[PDB]
Amino acid sequence: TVHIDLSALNPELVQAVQHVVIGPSSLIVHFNEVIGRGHFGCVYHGTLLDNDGKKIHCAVKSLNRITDIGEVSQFLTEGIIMKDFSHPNVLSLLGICLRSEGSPLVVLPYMKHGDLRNFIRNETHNPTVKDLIGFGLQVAKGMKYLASKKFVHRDLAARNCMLDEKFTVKVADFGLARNMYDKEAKLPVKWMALESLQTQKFTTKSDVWSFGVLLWELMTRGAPPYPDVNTFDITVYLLQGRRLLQPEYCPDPLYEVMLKCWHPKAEMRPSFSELVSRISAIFSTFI
Amino acid sequence: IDLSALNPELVQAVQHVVIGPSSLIVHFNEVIGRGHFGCVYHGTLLDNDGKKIHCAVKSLNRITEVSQFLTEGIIMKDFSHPNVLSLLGICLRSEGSPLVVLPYMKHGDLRNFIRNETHNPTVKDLIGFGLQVAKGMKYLASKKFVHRDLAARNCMLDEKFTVKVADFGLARNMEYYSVHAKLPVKWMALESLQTQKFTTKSDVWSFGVLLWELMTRGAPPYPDVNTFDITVYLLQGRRLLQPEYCPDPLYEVMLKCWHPKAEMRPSFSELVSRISAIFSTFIG
Ligand SMILES: COc1cc2nccc(Oc3c(F)cc(NC(=O)c4cnccc4OC)cc3F)c2cc1OCCO
Ligand SMILES: COc1cc2nccc(Oc3c(F)cc(NC(=O)c4cnccc4OC)cc3F)c2cc1OCCO
Repeated sequence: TVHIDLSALNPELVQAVQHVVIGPSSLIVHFNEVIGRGHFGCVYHGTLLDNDGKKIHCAVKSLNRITDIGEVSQFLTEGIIMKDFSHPNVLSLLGICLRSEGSPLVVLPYMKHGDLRNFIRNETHNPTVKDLIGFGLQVAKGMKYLASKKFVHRDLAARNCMLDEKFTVKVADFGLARNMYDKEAKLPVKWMALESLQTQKFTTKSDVWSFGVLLWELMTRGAPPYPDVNTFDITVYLLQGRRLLQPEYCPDPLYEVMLKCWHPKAEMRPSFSELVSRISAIFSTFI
Repeated sequence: IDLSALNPELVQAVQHVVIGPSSLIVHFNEVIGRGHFGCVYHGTLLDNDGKKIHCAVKSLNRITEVSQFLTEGIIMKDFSHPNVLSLLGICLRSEGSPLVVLPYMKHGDLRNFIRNETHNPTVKDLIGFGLQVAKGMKYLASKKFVHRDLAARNCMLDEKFTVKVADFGLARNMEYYSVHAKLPVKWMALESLQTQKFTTKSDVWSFGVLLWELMTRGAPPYPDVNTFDITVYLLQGRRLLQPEYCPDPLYEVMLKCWHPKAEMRPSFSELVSRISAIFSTFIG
């Protein structure tokens, strides 16, 4: 494991990071109880207790990329901004838990019904199209909040959208932004915009493109984007002006919005504020 | 790679499939298909009886995951049908990739065989080769095995000119995060092109194309249609045209396979019955 000398941090930084830190004594991880595994890593069940209060059911995950002392300080400063994020459609972290055993941990509020993609894909779950459009709105409202804070997600998808106990879609981040700037690599090319594939420039406009793909997933009940196209022919596909086709049970107004998101020029794409109003309309009209 | 790293109940349960390195000679000098079908070499499998067996060995260099591979080994090993290429065993080692071993199929793949201009099989032979595949897929279908990549290229011929349905196991590759192979889009079913979901009914669609390959002596499907515009083409209702030497009854079976509604497509048991009648109405 990675033995980090946690006493090497700047006292001023440490004192400015007191609200975001946890302290291993306050946080209980369940290494036996694995809730999921994927590209980023394993996620575990957790038990935090705030202000010597009741047990808070949370999800814990490690960041193995963080090795040296510098990479810790990097993430702590980022965590300050992440903690300040307060929105009903954004899954903000509770805090970071440093330890001398291995790499740092990040604690987030536990999400009962899990990720958005597996939810709609699940056979037992059978939500109507009314709900599927509703999920898209929450992401947009969620992304609108982040957009106002000048946040660039760089990996917006159904998989990175989580349902709580009240089936509330919250935008989650797995730190793709970090990995890119560290190692410069496996990137989500199908969710990436035409700029991102070539230039690797990421903005709100690239997230709008990614949001377009997210809407496609919802309407197809979590189908893999570009399912009749190779992963390494996506650049050519988009260069030739071909986009995703209209799903079977997808309103024309909603698909029209998807096409706006998938505009070759970046500035021509709509803002997240606009997507809230449009999808709100489509949510109301639909039977 | 450590061959006994994870759960040690597998190795006990998967004794039959696993084969010892001592009882397997790999002729690395003799290479099959001139390296067009990956790293496939000749081999000699020492049976516990005594006498040796001519086999073909392939190195699978797409593995770190390992659990999922051996799981399929149990399923593959416990297959046995005249028109299905059986898996002899997998040879694990302390170092190197896993080696899959199969019985040597003399005349190679079916696609190149019918295309081979030197060979001149009659239409009855071609319908004969098509029927064998249906009987092979009937067996696999009955044991709930979705082939996914069913095509002439994935069918093999022995010295008795017996068609065997072979699996290369590349269908388990189809990724979220990629770093800068081909999907069989022209063999894929309509719903498979939209969902990437494969069933026995999706294999029926692919089988329809396989028949079309046979009847055209291994022509390229949809030769004047783009890879990208292949889904729309099928949604428009367009299908492969009737080959020159394709009988009308056999072409109906092809169209029957390419029904947009998947449930409406015929089973492999149903297809065998149809083609048996067609095969028996030919002189030879
Ligand atoms: C059981 O359902 C699930 C419920 C879940 N509930 C809450 C959280 C989950 O996973 C996450 C996680 F552990 C970490 C992070 N964030 C980061 O790592 C991160 C890294 N760097 C910078 C900033 C970062 O964010 C602050 C995001 C997650 F969403 C869940 C996963 C589930 O499983 C999904 C698959 O089954
Ligand atoms: C000389 O003739 C030939 C004779 C041949 N005899 C036997 C096998 C051949 O090719 C195959 C091969 F090497 C590997 C596999 N199986 C797998 O890879 C696999 C991988 N993962 C999981 C499961 C898997 O299956 C169990 C299947 C094949 F059919 C032959 C090819 C020839 O040439 C073809 C061109 O003519």
